Amino acid sequence: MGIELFVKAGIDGESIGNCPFSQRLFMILWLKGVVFNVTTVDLKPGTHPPFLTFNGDVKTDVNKIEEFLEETLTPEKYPKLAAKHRESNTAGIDIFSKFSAYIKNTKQQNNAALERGLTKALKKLDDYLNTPLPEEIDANTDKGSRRKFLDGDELTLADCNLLPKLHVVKIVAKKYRNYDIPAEMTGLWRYLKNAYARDEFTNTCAADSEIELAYADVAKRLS
Repeated sequence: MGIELFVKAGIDGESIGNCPFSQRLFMILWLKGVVFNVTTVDLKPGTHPPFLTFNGDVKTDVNKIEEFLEETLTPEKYPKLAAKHRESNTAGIDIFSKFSAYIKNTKQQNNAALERGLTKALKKLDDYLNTPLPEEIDANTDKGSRRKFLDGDELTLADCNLLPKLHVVKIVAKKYRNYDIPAEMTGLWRYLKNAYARDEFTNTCAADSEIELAYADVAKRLS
């Protein structure tokens, strides 16, 4: 029967829509190397996408699905995707909610404090990406880390979670608040540059226009 992934449809009805949970499961299956089909849904159960077919059995809930896929598609045929360092699994965890509060606020009074909160949370992630892992420390003779992703030089489940959310942040905060992720965060930008160079991330992103239009009614203008 196989594996079929159902993701959110875009505004046009056909394209992949804005949904970080959809992109997360899409990336996991891609990175596992398993054979699968991906399909868009509009739901007009009730079941909200994403969800997946596994030999005909319906699996819902993104968090349970990740665990099922990581523990079912195992070595030796499939790569283990779990991060090795526990800290990779929480880095940048609060960014998406600090971004959500920043763009939904209507009061000009609170904008500065909300902007700082998003920036501070982004900075804590930048600090994690710059702190050398212990395997990095054992290979010189702290000079700053040069690893590509959260957990080291290969993509993990932690990246499949963070990267779609970071993509929404970057595009929406720029479009609706003219916010730029600060250039001085060299660690975080190295990470995004390495991710965007990977098909598994870039080719599972929704289009810029689609993401921006998806927030037309969620992002608010300041009073």
